[PDB]
Amino acid sequence: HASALTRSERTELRNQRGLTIWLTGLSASGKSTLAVELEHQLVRDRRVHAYRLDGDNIRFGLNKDLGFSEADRNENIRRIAEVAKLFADSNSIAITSFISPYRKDRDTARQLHEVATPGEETGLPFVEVYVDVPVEAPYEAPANPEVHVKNYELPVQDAVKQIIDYLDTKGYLPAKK
Amino acid sequence: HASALTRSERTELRNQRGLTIWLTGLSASGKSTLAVELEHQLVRDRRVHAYRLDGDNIRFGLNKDLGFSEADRNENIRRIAEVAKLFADSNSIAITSFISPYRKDRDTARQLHEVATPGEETGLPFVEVYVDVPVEVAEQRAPYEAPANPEVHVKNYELPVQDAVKQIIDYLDTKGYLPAKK
Repeated sequence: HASALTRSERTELRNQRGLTIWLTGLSASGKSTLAVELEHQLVRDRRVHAYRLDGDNIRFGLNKDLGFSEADRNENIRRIAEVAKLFADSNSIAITSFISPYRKDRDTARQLHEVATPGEETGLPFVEVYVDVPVEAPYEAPANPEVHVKNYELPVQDAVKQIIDYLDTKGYLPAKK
Repeated sequence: HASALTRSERTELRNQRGLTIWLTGLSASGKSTLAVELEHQLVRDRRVHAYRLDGDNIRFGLNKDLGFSEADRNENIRRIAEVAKLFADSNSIAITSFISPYRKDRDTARQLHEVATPGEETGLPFVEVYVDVPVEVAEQRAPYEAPANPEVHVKNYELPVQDAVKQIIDYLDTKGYLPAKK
C-alpha cells in the first residue's frame, strides 16, 4: 500500500529478471531481424514479457522532435536507453537494435543501466550483442560484448538460441516448459 | 516470425491487454497514492504486467533535461504519454499520475493512444481516471480542469485507497482488460 513495489517483489511476482539487450553491428548485419525473432521467442517460447523498441515507433513518437545534428544523434540514443531501462525496471526484457555505430553510443546506454536506482543498490543488466558479419560514420565493433553472434550462414533461430542460452547462463529467465 | 508478433498474438501470449491508466486530478487529490497501490494490486493480486511511470526515475532520467517551462511541462507530458504507449504496445498496463492540469494535456495523451498503430487498424485503450476531491480539500495544505468524460470517476473525498483502486480495477474488468482473478 504505502510505498511502491521493490525490485525483489516485482521480480518475484513477475517471475523473470529485467534487463536490456542491445544488438549492435553494421546496418546490414541483420541485427534488426534477430531482434524481432528474439522478442518473438522470448514471449512465445519462454513466456516472458519482452519488448522490442522499434526504430520507427521511436522516431515517429517519443523522439519525433529530434533531427540529425550530433547533439540530436546523442539525444536519440540517450532517450532510447532511458526507455529500455524503464522496461528493465518493470521486469521486462527491453530489446533494441537502434542505430549506434560507436562504442561510445552503447557505452553511454550501458552506463545508464549500471547507474543504480532507488529500486536497489544495483543497476540493471545491459547485454550488448555483437551481430558480426564478414566485411566481405565508421562502425565500431564492441570491445567486449556479452554475446558474439557470427551471423554468416547462420539460421536466425540458431542466432537467437545463442542469445537466449546466454540469458539462461545468467539466470535471467524462468526455466521453460 | 519474418514480420513477427502482432498485437493479437502478443495479447494472446501475454494474457492481458495493454493500456494506459492516466490518473488526473488536483495535486492533493491522493492520485499519486492511488497509482502506487494500483500498480501493487495489478502486479501482485492480478498477476499482470503493470508499470508506474511516476517518480524520480523519470524526472531525473528520461526527462532530466526538462524543467518548469510551460513548453517543458508540455514536453514532459508528451514523452510520458509516448512511453506509456510503448508499455501498452508491449501489453503492459502503464500507469501515471503526472501533473497535467488541463484537458488538452490528457487529450494529447489520449490522442496518441487512440491513433491506429502500425499494422493494427486500432489504437490502444486510454483510461482517464478522475481522482475527484473538492478544491478546498486539496488546498488544506491556470486552474485544474476536471475531465469532461473520464472512464472512471473516483469520488475520493475521505474514500479509502482500497476502495478507489477496487473501483478502478473493477472498471478494467468490465472491459476484460485483465485475465480472470486467481
